[PDB]
Amino acid sequence: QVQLQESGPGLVKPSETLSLTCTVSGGSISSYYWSWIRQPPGKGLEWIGYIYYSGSTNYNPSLRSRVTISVDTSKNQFSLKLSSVTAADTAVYYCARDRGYSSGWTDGFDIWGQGTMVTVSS
Amino acid sequence: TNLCPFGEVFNATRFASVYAWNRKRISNCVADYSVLYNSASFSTFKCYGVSPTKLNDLCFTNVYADSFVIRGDEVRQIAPGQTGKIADYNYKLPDDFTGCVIAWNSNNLDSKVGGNYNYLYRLFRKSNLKPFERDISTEIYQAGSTPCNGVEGFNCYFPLQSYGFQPTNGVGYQPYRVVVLSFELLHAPATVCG
Amino acid sequence: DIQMTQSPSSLSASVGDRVTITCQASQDITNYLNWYQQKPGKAPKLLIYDASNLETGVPSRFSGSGSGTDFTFTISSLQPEDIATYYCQQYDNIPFTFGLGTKVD
Ligand SMILES: *[C@@H]1O[C@H](CO)[C@@H](O)[C@H](O)[C@H]1NC(C)=O
Repeated sequence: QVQLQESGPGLVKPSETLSLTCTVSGGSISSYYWSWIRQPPGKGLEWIGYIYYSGSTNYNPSLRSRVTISVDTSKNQFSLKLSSVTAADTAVYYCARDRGYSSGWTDGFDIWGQGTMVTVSS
Repeated sequence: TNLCPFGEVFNATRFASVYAWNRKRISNCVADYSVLYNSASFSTFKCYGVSPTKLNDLCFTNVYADSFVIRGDEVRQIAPGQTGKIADYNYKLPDDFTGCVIAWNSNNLDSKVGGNYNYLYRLFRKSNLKPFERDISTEIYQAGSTPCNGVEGFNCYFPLQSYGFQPTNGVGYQPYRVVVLSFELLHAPATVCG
Repeated sequence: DIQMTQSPSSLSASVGDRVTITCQASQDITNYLNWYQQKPGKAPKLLIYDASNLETGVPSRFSGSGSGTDFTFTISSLQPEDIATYYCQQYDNIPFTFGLGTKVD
C-alpha cells in the first residue's frame, strides 16, 4: 500500500521550464527505483527517466538533454524539472515505482498513481 | 551491546552508481569489525589507518560508510593520493585518509547478459574533485571551443557513461561492489568502540 | 532503441472468451517484458511481470508466455470489466519501450 499522488502546475508557457512534484505516503523511497513517464493525448506511454534515492539518476536518451530529476528523502518527494518545453510535451505525466526484487537493475513499474495533466500553449 | 548496522551497509541488494556514492553515517553504536575482517569473502581489504587487527581495539567518533560499484580495473584508484578518472572525476580519498576500504566481486549479481545499463560513471569534468566531494549535476560537457548551449553535438558529450557489465567479461571488467569506511575523530565523546 | 509491436491493433469479443495479444520485439529480450492494462481515465496497472508471473492481487484469468523476441498475453475468460487498452513493455535496455496499445472492447 503505497499512496502516490502527483502535484504539479497545470499550465506552463512555451520555452520555459515545468516542475512536477511527486509525493509518496506510506512509501519507503529507501530502496526502490522511481521513474516518471508521460502520455500524450491519444498516444502511447513514453518513459522519461528513473532516479534512485541517493542521487543515481538515468534519463531517456531522446530527452536526456533537458530533464532534471531530483529526490528529497526527508520530505520523501520527487521533482521533475523539464526545460525547453515545446508544444510536443502536452501530456499527462505519471510517477511510477519499481516493484522491488532485483540486484542491480530496475524492474517493471508497479505503483503509477494517478497521473496529472500538463498543458503547454499560449 | 547494541551492534552497529553493517548489515544493510554490506548486504544491501542495490548499491548506487559510483558518481553518486552512498554516504551512510555510523555513530552511537558498538562496531564488531572482526566478523568483517574474518569474513574471508572479500576480494580486497586494504587499510590505511591502523592495521586491521588492531582497530577493533581503537575507538572513533564517526564512521562514514561510502558505498558504490566499480570495475575491477579501477579498484586500485580508491586509495589516498591516487590519480585516474575515478580518482578525479567520481570519488577520491584525501591523502591523510583515516579509514580503509573493502571490495568484493559481484558478477553473479550486478551484470546482465545483454550488459548492465544502470551503473554510471562521470566521464568528463571541467575540474578535479575536492576530498570526499559528491557532484551529481550533469550539464553537457563542452570539450570544444563552441558553447554546447544545453544540447549535445560535435565534441559535446553527456558527462556520464554506462559500464557494460556482462557476466562473461574478464576479471578486469567485472563489477566489484566497494565500501569505504572513514573513521574520524572529532573533539567529541567517542561513541564507536570495540 | 527497442521496437515493440502488438499484433492486435483492436479487438472485440463477448463475455467468457479467450483472447490473445502478441508482442514482438526488434531484438532479443529474454524474459524482460511486462504486461499492463489501462482502463480509460485511469493510471495503468501491472498485470504480468517477467513475461510469465501473475502479480499478486490479480485474478488468475490472465496468463502470459513467450521468450526470445515474442510473447503472448491471454485472457482465458473475458469479463465485462476487462474493457481496456493493454500494453507490453520491456525493461532489458534503455530506453524502456511501451507497445502502442491494444484496445479491448
Ligand atoms: C550478509 O549475510 C550473510 C548471510 O547469512 C552473512 O553470513 C553475512 O555475515 C552478512 N554480512 C554481514 C556484514 O553481516
